[PDB]
Amino acid sequence: EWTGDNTNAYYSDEVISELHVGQIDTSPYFCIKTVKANGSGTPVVACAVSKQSIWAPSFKELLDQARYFYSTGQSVRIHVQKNIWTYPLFVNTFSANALVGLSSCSATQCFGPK
Amino acid sequence: EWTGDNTNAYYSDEVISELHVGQIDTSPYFCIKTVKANGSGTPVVACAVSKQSIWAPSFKELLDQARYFYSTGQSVRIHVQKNIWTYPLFVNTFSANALVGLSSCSATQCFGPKL
Amino acid sequence: EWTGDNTNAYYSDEVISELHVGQIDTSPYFCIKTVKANGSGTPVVACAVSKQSIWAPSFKELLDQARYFYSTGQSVRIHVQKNIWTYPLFVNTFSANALVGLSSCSATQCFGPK
Amino acid sequence: EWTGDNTNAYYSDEVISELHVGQIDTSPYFCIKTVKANGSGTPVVACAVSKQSIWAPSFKELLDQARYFYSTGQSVRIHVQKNIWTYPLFVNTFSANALVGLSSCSATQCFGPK
Amino acid sequence: EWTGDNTNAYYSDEVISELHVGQIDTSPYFCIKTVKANGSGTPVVACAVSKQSIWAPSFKELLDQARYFYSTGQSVRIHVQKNIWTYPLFVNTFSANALVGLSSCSATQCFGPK
Ligand SMILES: CC(=O)N[C@H]1[C@H]([C@H](O)[C@H](O)CO)O[C@@](O[C@H](CO)[C@@H](O)[C@@H]2O[C@@](O[C@@H]3[C@@H](O)[C@H](O)O[C@H](CO)[C@@H]3O)(C(=O)O)C[C@H](O)[C@H]2NC(C)=O)(C(=O)O)C[C@@H]1O
Ligand SMILES: CC(=O)N[C@H]1[C@H]([C@H](O)[C@H](O)CO)O[C@@](O[C@H](CO)[C@@H](O)[C@@H]2O[C@@](O[C@@H]3[C@@H](O)[C@H](O)O[C@H](CO)[C@@H]3O)(C(=O)O)C[C@H](O)[C@H]2NC(C)=O)(C(=O)O)C[C@@H]1O
Repeated sequence: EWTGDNTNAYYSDEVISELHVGQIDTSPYFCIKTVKANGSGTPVVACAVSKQSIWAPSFKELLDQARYFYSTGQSVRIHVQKNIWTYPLFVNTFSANALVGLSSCSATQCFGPK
Repeated sequence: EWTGDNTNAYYSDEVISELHVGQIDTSPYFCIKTVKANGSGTPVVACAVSKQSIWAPSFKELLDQARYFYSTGQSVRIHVQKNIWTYPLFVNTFSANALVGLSSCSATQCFGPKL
Repeated sequence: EWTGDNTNAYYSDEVISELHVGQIDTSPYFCIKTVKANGSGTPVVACAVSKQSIWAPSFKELLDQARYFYSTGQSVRIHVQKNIWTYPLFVNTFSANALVGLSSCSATQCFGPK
Repeated sequence: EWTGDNTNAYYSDEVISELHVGQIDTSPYFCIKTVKANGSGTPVVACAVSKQSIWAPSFKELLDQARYFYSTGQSVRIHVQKNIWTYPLFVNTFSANALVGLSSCSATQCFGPK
Repeated sequence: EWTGDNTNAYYSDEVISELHVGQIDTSPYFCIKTVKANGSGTPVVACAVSKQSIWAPSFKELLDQARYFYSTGQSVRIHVQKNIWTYPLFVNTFSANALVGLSSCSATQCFGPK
């Protein structure tokens, strides 16, 4: 598996606009909401769950990176795998998107798979 | 269990106004106090205690997050489960509320579960 | 045991003014010095030692929190247990106080046991 | 093995211009892009991958240090070992360079093996 | 053993001017260079190696503290134990000094053993 798999979706020139931390089924988790830096379009919501999905090993690193980018408000590319979370109220509140990557973005390109 | 279970209480548009760190019964713990950003209502107090309650696994992540939201002073939704801490002096000083989640807020919403 | 036990001692309206990190007997440790925000009184010194005393489990969290308040320079209440550390040169250099808690203080009250 | 082995390569007076965090084959990883402080030259890309390659033990420290240097934008020397990552799409997106060290380049020169 | 043993050396009113992070023999390490706040005398170079020396258990705490002091630029007392590291290229690049402690300094005295 890889962040950059073409079966994963990504969204460039985004800003992390919201951050949530909580717990589900004995596992800490977090979610982020991202929006286009220019405000156009629909927000992306994605979550990471410490002990769930093939992406569990990256939980700490993505949490830290989300916090960092959230603190700077800089443009990023967000990478997700769709249809991963399955608890219905959790998906309703957030989404089924698993967060699988974050890339810094310049004016012209983003530093990550495309 | 889940932060967003409807058996948990939550309070929107709060600012973390105080922070305490200590130890009880072999466990490091932290407590926070929050007040409505607009001045209304009653302060909320909640604590997380390492290795204690069903919420133990999120202690570290919640501590870090509390420290962050505290440092920025931004508006948040605080999620608690009531009547969890039972040590009477501790409860009297702080509360029985376990801290089970923290959500950033916008002008119209907070990014987390609600009823 | 609890930070708020009345057999512990606390001091309000203080600022963490100094910070030291080292090692003793295979254990990392840190110490802090606090002084009254208003310049009155006598400094408080306390240490925490990674694998020593009943307070060992809180070492990391106390260190992080000491660092936090030290960086903000805000008014705090420091909670100690007296006469814990016993290595004479160590005590001479710092004190026998074990650091057992830290509370933020507003102008008229502190958020912690009293 | 050592960061300073002459079989490794390094580049001085660089600035970390981009940062990416992801996961590949069960491992969180990060990549950085660096460019000359004065704008010349060709970018340098390097990655560190958790629990992969002989440089795995330093993953956390290198991640933290990359973040630090990325946040300040200060001049640095980046140390790599070439031809370590083999996953082809990953290499095409980033590079095969393992990140093996980071040095500040402040006053006299770069503070690290040369 | 202790940071404050009289068989250790220390240097007061030093500013951390350089920072390096890398790996040697499967072990992360960092090194710092410090100079007198008034720019007199000779720089001090000291390293900490995870998994090596008796000071190994304090590695993370020292790295963290070095980073902090390095970012503030404040004057500190550096505690070292001499003649510890043995790999000649390493010693030649850096020094044989093991970092054993870091103390904040007021205008008149440092908060550490002397
Ligand atoms: C180990 C111990 O004895 N801890 C005490 C601690 C200690 O006496 C001093 O902090 C050491 O300097 O004091 C604690 O209570 C203080 C007393 O100073 C607070 O009530 C604090 O008091 C202030 O006004 C005081 C008077 O109350 C006192 O009688 O006289 C002094 C002058 O010598 C002051 O005028 C003060 O110190 O400014 C008012 C201030 O608002 C009070 N702080 C708070 C948070 O309410 C303490 O440090 O909390 C009690 C502790 O058990
Ligand atoms: C993998 C590899 O080749 N690593 C080299 C590295 C590399 O060639 C370049 O960094 C790629 O851009 O270069 C290293 O050595 C550099 C040379 O650039 C230092 O000597 C650096 O050189 C400066 O002046 C140089 C000349 O010395 C050189 O011959 O030609 C260039 C022309 O562009 C410059 O005029 C410079 O680049 O500014 C002087 C500067 O002070 C030097 N920096 C330091 C820290 O000494 C390197 O990047 O360290 C060597 C490495 O092995």
